[PDB]
Amino acid sequence: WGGSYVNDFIDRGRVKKVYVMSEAKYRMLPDDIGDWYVRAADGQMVPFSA
Amino acid sequence: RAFSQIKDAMVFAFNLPAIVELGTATGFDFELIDQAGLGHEKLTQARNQL
Repeated sequence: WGGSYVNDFIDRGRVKKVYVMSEAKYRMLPDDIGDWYVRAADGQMVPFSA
Repeated sequence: RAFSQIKDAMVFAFNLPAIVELGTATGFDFELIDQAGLGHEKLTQARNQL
């Protein structure tokens, strides 16, 4: 939901940026914040609404 | 000369110019630009052409 720039790839000999972020369609209304879950230490995937 | 007649080792000798830090020989200094894409190699082919 807020992008993040990992680090720097290289395009055609011109160092340029690299960002990880959600595809638009999975960040447009509050109800989407229900798609993301998050590996806990027990491997069990848990979701924010929790 | 005396340094010619030396194994695989170009050994020159030469007298520095009047104003060490300043514009040398009447010669020229040219720089060929990659002005786009073309990698190292393209430019090497590029250079060796001219």
